[PDB]
Amino acid sequence: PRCSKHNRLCILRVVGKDGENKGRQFYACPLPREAQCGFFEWADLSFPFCNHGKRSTMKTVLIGPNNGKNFFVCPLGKEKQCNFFQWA
Ligand SMILES: [Zn+2]
Ligand SMILES: [Zn+2]
Repeated sequence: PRCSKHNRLCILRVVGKDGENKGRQFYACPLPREAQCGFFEWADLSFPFCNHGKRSTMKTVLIGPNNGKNFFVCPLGKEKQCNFFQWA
């Protein structure tokens, strides 16, 4: 997706704050903090559900052929993560 003011591909940011949505990913304007439009669109509205019944979180590969691809995992923290995995 792209913001509306600028027709530019959004970045995927993570809500780094406190509340019932810390860690939830959202598409936002890709420009520097200045000139950045106020675009904001929750990214996980179409993500798969992990085995807990919760919206999965998207990760990227950080060297081989499948470098750069996206996948989905349980969003709860290694200690309590379920075993859900799915390629995007
Ligand atoms: Zn923008
Ligand atoms: Zn889970």
